[PDB]
Amino acid sequence: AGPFGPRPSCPSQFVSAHRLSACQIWIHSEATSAG
Amino acid sequence: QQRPPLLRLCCTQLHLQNPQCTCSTLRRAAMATRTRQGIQAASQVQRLFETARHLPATCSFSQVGVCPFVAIPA
Ligand SMILES: [Cl-]
Ligand code: NA
Ligand code: NA
Ligand code: NA
Repeated sequence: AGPFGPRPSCPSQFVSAHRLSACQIWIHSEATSAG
Repeated sequence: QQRPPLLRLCCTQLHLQNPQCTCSTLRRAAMATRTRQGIQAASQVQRLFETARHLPATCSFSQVGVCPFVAIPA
């Protein structure tokens, strides 16, 4: 690791990825199918 | 068959993240859905978090696999 490594910033990637909004809809769809 | 279009979109979004961020961000996404939608029935809450933890597999994050279980909030 070092100051010039890739240094992922997970919260920034999350917002850049639209907060995984399509995953959220998918998770919601699967959740309400329980039982 | 090809996958449901919404699932494919989810994988496109997940691919915008590094493998070592996927499980943390999917936990965040699961909490966001659970709270925004007011999901409280026990089996629905369990299936919500389980579905989130299994997404890296279908989205081909082979180095991640299934995200580890973490006790569900509230
Ligand atoms: Cl299909
Ligand atoms: Na990013
Ligand atoms: Na919350
Ligand atoms: Na609500």
